[PDB]
Amino acid sequence: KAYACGLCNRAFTRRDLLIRHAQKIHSGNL
Ligand SMILES: [Zn+2]
Repeated sequence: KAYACGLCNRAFTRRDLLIRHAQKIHSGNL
Protein backbone atom coordinates (compact mmCIF):
# COMPACT_ATOMS: atom_id res chain seq x y z
CA LYS A 1 0.00 0.00 0.00
CA ALA A 2 0.94 3.67 0.03
CA TYR A 3 4.54 3.92 1.17
CA ALA A 4 3.78 3.51 4.85
CA CYS A 5 6.04 1.79 7.36
CA GLY A 6 3.77 -0.65 9.16
CA LEU A 7 6.46 -0.77 11.82
CA CYS A 8 6.69 2.81 13.02
CA ASN A 9 3.50 3.63 11.13
CA ARG A 10 5.46 6.38 9.42
CA ALA A 11 4.63 7.13 5.80
CA PHE A 12 6.61 8.89 3.10
CA THR A 13 5.95 10.12 -0.42
CA ARG A 14 8.85 8.14 -1.83
CA ARG A 15 9.92 4.56 -1.25
CA ASP A 16 13.57 5.37 -0.67
CA LEU A 17 12.43 7.24 2.42
CA LEU A 18 10.66 4.06 3.46
CA ILE A 19 13.70 1.94 2.71
CA ARG A 20 16.40 4.14 4.18
CA HIS A 21 14.00 4.32 7.10
CA ALA A 22 14.12 0.57 7.64
CA GLN A 23 17.88 0.80 7.23
CA LYS A 24 17.91 3.77 9.58
CA ILE A 25 15.29 3.25 12.26
CA HIS A 26 14.77 -0.50 12.15
CA SER A 27 18.24 -0.63 10.65
CA GLY A 28 17.77 -4.26 9.67
CA ASN A 29 15.09 -6.11 7.75
CA LEU A 30 16.74 -9.51 7.95
ZN1 LIG B 1 9.14 2.09 10.42
